[PDB]
Amino acid sequence: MNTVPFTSAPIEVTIGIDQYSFNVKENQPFHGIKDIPIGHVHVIHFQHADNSSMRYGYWFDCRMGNFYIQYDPKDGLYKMMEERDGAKFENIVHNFKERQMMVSYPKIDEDDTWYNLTEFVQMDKIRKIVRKDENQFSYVDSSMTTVQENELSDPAHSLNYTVINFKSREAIRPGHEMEDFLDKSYYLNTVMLQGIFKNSSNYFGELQFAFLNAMFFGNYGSSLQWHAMIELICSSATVPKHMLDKLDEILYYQIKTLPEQYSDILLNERVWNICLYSSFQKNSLHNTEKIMENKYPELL
Amino acid sequence: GAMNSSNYAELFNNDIKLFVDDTNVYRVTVHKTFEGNVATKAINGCIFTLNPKTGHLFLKIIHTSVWAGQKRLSQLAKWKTAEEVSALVRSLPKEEQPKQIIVTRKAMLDPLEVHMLDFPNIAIRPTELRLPFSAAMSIDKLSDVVMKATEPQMVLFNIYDDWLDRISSYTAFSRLTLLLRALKTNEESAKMILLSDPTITIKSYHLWPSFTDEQWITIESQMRDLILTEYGRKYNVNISALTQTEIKDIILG
Ligand SMILES: COC(=O)CN(C(=O)c1ccsc1)C(C)C
Ligand SMILES: COC(=O)CN(C(=O)c1ccsc1)C(C)C
Repeated sequence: MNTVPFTSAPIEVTIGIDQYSFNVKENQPFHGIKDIPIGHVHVIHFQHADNSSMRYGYWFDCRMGNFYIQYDPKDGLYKMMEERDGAKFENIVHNFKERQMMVSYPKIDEDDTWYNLTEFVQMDKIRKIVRKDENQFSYVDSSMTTVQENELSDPAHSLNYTVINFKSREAIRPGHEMEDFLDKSYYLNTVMLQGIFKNSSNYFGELQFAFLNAMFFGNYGSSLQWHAMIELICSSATVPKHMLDKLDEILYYQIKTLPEQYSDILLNERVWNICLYSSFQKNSLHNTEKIMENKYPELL
Repeated sequence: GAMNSSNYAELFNNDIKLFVDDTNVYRVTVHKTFEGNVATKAINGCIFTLNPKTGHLFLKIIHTSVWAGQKRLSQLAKWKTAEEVSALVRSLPKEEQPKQIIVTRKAMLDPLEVHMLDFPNIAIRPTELRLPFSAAMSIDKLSDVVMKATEPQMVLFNIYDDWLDRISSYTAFSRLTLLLRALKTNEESAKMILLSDPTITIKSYHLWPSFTDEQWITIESQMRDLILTEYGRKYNVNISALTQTEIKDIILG
């Protein structure tokens, strides 16, 4: 288990770590988070008490370095940093643990939620979507736009998700206009899976990362990408069986984790009704249809 | 965006545009089978593609062989329309290609957009006027060429005959809509109005009779009365009580 120490907490803030969150008061003696499970990506996120417009955070993997958080009073945010002095870092962490100044990552042993939400998400792929090569961790916030959003404005601060556009030359073969528009299997299997993502694991990883950025940051472009990647599969008549069964599991845990009170802003009625009741895959997502009908029967 | 009454003059500006109507592409007769079931039999159709400024009518005849062995024909017909319109655009010199294509039915938007992806600068737009282009098959010469076709074929007509020598395209488009609306509402009566004087004929190279300016005024009045007379019959309305403002609103829209 690894640790992300904090130098201090000079401003009152709600701190998120993966699906968990807790409130820190102004100048409270808070010095970080311990017992973070090794083997998964993680996200540590922030929403300032005095300005809820500040929602931002960092994706990281403790296997890639020793990371800490320090508040910057000039830029007004909690910043992730890497410590290259390993003995220094271990010395800091041990003092903070001995003084019990850290919250414990509060995972229940039965609970596979975080694994289920991040199964296909890799830090190397995160760092290609979020371009800032001098750091081993990745900053995301509520306001960052996607490459696609910017086509329709600072390039260095964009989310470089894979552009999906159903009415584009990439999606439609000349001579197969009706076929390719009504059955997107070509675009899914040849253009996206074989051509761009190379395999379904990379596709699912981007889909899972888009959902998590939508839910943890209220990022609108991420929500668009998540729905587009779902609709592309559901609108394809020919999808590998293992992919449909895995998609059903992925979506089930995403719908299960979504806060019931944010459902009105994170779920697109048209996409979900199309996917569950009209698409080629309307009868292939049994677990997702069941949780959706029992949890959010209004949206449908 | 969508084309409505707030911009009628855009129709007749110098930006090339075409209306596309697909209502006569897929045409059927419904009949009983020997076993007492119901079946359809397709008959030849057409795509109605019209330049409203010049009167050019590019009439693509849809022969029943295009439906052979195909499923979901009402859906296919929209994509076949879009395929044929795209092929027409590609067949035209650059300087004759439209800058906009206005579809009369919103279900044509996605099929046409997808077929026109190679032409990103050609706007595909819907419209809010209820235009009677379905009545194109009530024009005897167009119906004849469609029904006689034995294979796919494109035919050209000026739907305005020689009217633009004497009137503007706005008035010509207005005259065409009143004529077609009359033919759609009461085809028998409209044709009686148009053809009841033997001394006024249709030139071999025209679609409509060779009326003088004053005769067109009379014809147009008779078409309005027909539309008003059918309105009264349909809705059990006494048309005598109607004011001129009321009559204009009924015919318009
Ligand atoms: C039939 O021959 C033509 O040239 C067609 N005409 C047109 O107005 C026209 C021109 C381009 S598309 C339609 C007239 C009837 C001469
Ligand atoms: C050029 O403008 C027009 O043609 C406007 N209209 C008419 O004049 C008209 C309507 C029914 S009979 C005649 C239609 C709304 C199109």
